[PDB]
Amino acid sequence: KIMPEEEYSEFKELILQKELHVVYALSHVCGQDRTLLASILLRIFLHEKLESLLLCTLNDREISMEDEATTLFRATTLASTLMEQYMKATATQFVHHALKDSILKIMESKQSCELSPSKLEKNEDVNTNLTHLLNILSELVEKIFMASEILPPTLRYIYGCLQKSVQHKWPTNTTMRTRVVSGFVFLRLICPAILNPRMFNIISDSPSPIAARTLILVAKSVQNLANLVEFGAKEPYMEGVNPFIKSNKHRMIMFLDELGNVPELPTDLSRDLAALHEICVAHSDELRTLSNERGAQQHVLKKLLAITELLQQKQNQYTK
Amino acid sequence: MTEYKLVVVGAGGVGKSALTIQLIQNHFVDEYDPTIEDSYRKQVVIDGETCLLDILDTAGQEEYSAMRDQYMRTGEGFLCVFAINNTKSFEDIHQYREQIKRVKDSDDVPMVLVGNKCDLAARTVESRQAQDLARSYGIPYIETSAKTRQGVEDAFYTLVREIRQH
Ligand SMILES: Nc1nc2c(ncn2[C@@H]2O[C@H](COP(=O)(O)OP(=O)(O)O)[C@@H](O)[C@H]2O)c(=O)[nH]1
Ligand SMILES: [Mg+2]
Repeated sequence: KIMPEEEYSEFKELILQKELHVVYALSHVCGQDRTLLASILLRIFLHEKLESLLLCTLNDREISMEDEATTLFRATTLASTLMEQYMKATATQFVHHALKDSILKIMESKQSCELSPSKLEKNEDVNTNLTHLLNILSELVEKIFMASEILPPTLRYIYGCLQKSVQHKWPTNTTMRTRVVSGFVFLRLICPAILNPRMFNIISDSPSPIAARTLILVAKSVQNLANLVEFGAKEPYMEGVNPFIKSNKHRMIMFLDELGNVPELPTDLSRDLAALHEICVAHSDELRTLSNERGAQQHVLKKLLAITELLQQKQNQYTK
Repeated sequence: MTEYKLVVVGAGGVGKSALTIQLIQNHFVDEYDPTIEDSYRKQVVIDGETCLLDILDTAGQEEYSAMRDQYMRTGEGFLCVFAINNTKSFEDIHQYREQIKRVKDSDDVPMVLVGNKCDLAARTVESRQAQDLARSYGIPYIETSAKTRQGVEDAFYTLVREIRQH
């Protein structure tokens, strides 16, 4: 069906424009095509060795738009999706190295870590639960911090790009250098991978009830440490983990600053380009209205519509 | 004294935790503390009937969407939160409504649509169109601020009614 790869050259060139005007707009219209789009862009960009450009820039514009800082990347966007996909594609081995040992431990344990007095059973000894939890954590966090350098260079560079973006935006706010990184590597990678191990195929067994609940307590502990938050003013009953938090904060900061410090950047695509065009055609109308607005993209979005129309024509002539 | 198993759902950053903490602890704090899964209990009188609230505050980041099937099967009421300054948060309400209606396999399912952050000048979402979504779901719509204590007792307390009168 689809046209030879040559047919899309002008198209590809526009997509790959540094300003990413096309991609920005597509980030607006996709809606429920969001995964599919993300999926295609990444394949294209990776094929061009320009993933960094894609993700740094697109993450950069989302920081630009934010204004409010404790909401950044907290919702779903195309940017969040790209990152999720790029991280599955390139950071699975990192997740296995850092997490597998302790996840396996937790599965095959049979002792409870339950702290909430309401969930405790008859005769169940909260003192032991806490000791079991703190130990699991101690080990896990060791393995995490010691995979600081196993994370591939390009992802780290992208985390670097994140640090420089919130720098420019919030130069005086001295928290965001690490938080912006925490949100991807913990909230959107490690903590899920602990919660749901099947995520990165660590184990494919449904946890026992307790293992299920342990992974949750653990991830809560790790996300709190990741955020630098001591328990007590939220859930009451997690006070007993604050020593773990208090003794690991400095290491969590180091880990989150270091992780981004890399400022040196380290087949036929007609299938992918065809499909991206298909999405442009589909959101053809929403694309017009975005090129009715001024600013420096308008130029480019109008060239887009041209090519979108033009390509659809060429495909009809191909049609039988 | 029965006890209702409320579940607070919606997109990341919409104020699900701020709502729960305004309810449970009766103060506010702007901060960065994304949730994985927190649980709270609070005994309260509504209508003159003293009951106990069992509130599950959730993570609304995509990579936690496997968690929901669980929290939905066991939950009795669903507080579906969006941010009145964020239209994306608003469209994400559809995901939730439609899974809740499979796992429970009912179009009637106690639920309240919440328009939080109403204290802010930058509405991208008009009561009207929220009013309507809610009216079309056959559920109440309640605007809130966790910042100001506004609409909060209202929002939890309505969802309790939804379960009783269900
Ligand atoms: N202005 C305002 N900010 C709020 C309100 N509720 C929450 N926030 C802020 O929005 C962010 C997200 O709150 P949070 O409860 O953690 O979001 P969650 O992911 O839905 O739990 C924080 O910066 C909160 O202070 C509200 O009613 N008004
Ligand atoms: Mg929360």
